[PDB]
Amino acid sequence: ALSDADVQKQIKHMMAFIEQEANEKAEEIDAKAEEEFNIEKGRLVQTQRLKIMEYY
Amino acid sequence: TEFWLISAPGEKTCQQTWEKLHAATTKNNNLAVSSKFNIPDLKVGTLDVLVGLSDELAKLDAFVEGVVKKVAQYMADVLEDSKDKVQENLLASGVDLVTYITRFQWDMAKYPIKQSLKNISEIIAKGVTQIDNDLKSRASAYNNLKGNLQNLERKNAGSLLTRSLAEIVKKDDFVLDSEYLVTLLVVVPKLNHNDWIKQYETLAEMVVPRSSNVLSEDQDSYLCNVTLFKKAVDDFRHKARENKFIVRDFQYNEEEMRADKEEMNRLSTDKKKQFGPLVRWLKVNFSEAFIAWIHIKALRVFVESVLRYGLPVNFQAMLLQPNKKSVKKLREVLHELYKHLDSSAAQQEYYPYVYYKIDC
Amino acid sequence: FVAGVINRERIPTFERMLWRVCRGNVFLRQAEIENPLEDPVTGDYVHKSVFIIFFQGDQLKNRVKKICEGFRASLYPC
Repeated sequence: ALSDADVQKQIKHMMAFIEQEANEKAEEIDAKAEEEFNIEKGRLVQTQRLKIMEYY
Repeated sequence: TEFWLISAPGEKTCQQTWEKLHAATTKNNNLAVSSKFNIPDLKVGTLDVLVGLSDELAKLDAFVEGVVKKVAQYMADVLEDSKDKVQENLLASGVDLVTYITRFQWDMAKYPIKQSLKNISEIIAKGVTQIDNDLKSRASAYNNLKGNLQNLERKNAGSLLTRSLAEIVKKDDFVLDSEYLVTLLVVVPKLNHNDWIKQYETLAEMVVPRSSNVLSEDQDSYLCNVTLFKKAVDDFRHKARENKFIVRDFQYNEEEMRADKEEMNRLSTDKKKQFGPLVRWLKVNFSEAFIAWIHIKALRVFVESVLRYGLPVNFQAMLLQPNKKSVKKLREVLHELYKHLDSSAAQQEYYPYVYYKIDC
Repeated sequence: FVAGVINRERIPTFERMLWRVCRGNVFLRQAEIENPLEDPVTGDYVHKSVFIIFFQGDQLKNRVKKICEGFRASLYPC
């Protein structure tokens, strides 16, 4: 149902979806990375501060 | 009242006017009424989520369409601000449906634009779901009230042969506090009224002569009371039946008649009191149902436009108010205008553009 | 998707059905078989021609699966 120009159009469209998906996934990955940053930092520092306080 | 909702690929800015202002090319040569469709700019992820959303929205659309039409019928049954021959619909956004749709706006108050579509859809779905349950329950309770009230009206309906005597019999109609006597009420057809008056005195042994009088009359018979010795009642009612007179199974009872009168007065007042809040409840539910309905259609437009044309999501969506007998011309025009984009992807629903109907 | 065994009975409509599900998001693979093999269901030899689409989206891949199952196409390539 497509001419070569339209096949190319369809492919460009797919590529666009590929790019949009990757862009969204990466943004999600960085946001979660920052949440995990703060969560793990807390876990670790609190855990050892506690150990220190107990020894104190 | 049907409106057409369409969307073009929007490659060029002329599409804003080609769908409205281009008298050379526009609808019925610029004779159909068109207006701008306000759409939020929402986030899309991959194409499969869009596919899911399309399916979900089609299902949500059908659900809400059914709900909003059902509640419209409920109000039609109520007969307040909407009838089947006039006032075909209720106001939406505080304006008439024609006004609402013509100047339709996106309700960002309910569907924040910073959210993903998945969440927007879920939010709408929840709203219309709650509205549906709230009004279904309310309507059922109201219908049950209407039912009981009609049941009481029917109970207190009919002729003296069957009609309740609550509004007929007075204390002064019965011989009360007698050791031997009871007062019975017998219905004698009017044609034999004098025969009853002449005959009742001799229907049974030990009856009180000349005691007969008339409590009520209707178009077929008279209801007369007779005082008689308790033990002759069997002979009285037997022989009365033999002479084609019908005795009612009734004795004076103040408490039952009062209870019936107040229960009817209470149920009628309750009907009025619920009516008051009924119309406000249902009208608000309608308003919101219609707003959500069109919101759903707008989302169906968004999803299909993006799914077919890709991103960026810049499409030219327009509403038409079709003119009588011009459907064919509009379809021919739209086809020639947009057929080159699909040639075969899009009878019953497939057109070379985004297309939905609004059924009003 | 795959260069399978099809008589090109419904491929003219297979493609359109794909366009109907999504706007041709992925190109189809085309092939033609010279002196095609005898189709097992047919029990005789018919020319075979294949035009099958591959999709990256899961909802649509599943949709295509259903179409391929419904349509006269050969699909089970690994």
